[PDB]
Amino acid sequence: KLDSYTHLSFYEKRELFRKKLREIEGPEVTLVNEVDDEPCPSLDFQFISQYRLTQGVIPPDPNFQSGCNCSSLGGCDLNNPSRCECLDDLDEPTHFAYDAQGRVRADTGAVIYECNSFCSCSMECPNRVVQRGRTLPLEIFKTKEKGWGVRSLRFAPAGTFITCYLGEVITSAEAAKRDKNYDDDGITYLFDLDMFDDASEYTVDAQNYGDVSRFFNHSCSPNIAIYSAVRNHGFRTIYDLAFFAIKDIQPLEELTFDYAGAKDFSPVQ
Ligand code: NI
Ligand SMILES: [Zn+2]
Ligand SMILES: [Zn+2]
Ligand SMILES: [Zn+2]
Repeated sequence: KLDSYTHLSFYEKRELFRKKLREIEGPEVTLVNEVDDEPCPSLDFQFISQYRLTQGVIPPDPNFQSGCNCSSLGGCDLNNPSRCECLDDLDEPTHFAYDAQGRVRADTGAVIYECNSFCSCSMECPNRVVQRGRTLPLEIFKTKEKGWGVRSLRFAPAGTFITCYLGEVITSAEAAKRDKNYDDDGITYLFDLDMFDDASEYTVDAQNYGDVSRFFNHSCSPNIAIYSAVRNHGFRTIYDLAFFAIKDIQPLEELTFDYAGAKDFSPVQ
């Protein structure tokens, strides 16, 4: 029932969005809508691959960073939990967060300690998973009752890294400033970085800048979860919000999460 002008307008809008997706560095990200005629999600945002820092936010200074030098040939060898200085932040059931497959071991907690730029291993170092980024091709799609969601295009074994939640790092102050501007917003892309001290009170906002993950929906029985990955072991005022599959993800299955912090990880209770 759309007239020629509208039909063409929707067509061009959906193509601009797919162009925006083709420009993302990494596996393919597609756009589909089998539910209605909505061209695509709003185009008023920019995809980024790094946190965008704002006014007032004092980022963790990289200068005071510890760099493990236990890089023999390959990475850092996952059999030497007692050799890395990236792991010195805790010694109990010692071990690297990942196995050989690059998946996140089930004995790994809510905190992952990856190697820094101050370490001596190559980018293929098994403890540089998150840093290597997305490997799974994804698809943004129109759900029937919820807005747009994201589903995997390939099967993803439990423990597989998916992507990080990127955005603008704002202070909990301005966060509230924006909270006073959120009008009839069906979704408020806010993510608090309070895994540790609550003094920093920093929050990630993906409203104008973000990654594909800004499209992920919430759910009660999620298949992905946030893993606080850190490189600057000394200053966790800002760290990476990493999504890892918690269970096997079938191809075309929608990806959903529900942040619970370290209050769903370490406890069987
Ligand atoms: Ni089409
Ligand atoms: Zn190491
Ligand atoms: Zn290291
Ligand atoms: Zn390393």
